[PDB]
Amino acid sequence: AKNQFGCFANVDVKGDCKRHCKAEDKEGICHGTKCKCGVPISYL
Repeated sequence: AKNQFGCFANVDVKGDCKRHCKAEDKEGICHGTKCKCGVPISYL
């Protein structure tokens, strides 16, 4: 998913963005009709 990352109206309604951001080893978070990656999931 890359046109809206499954996100709409700031919510995971139509799908998740976590599959796009997990490939960056990051959290995924729905901002509007798009997504932003949050922090990296990995920590020591």
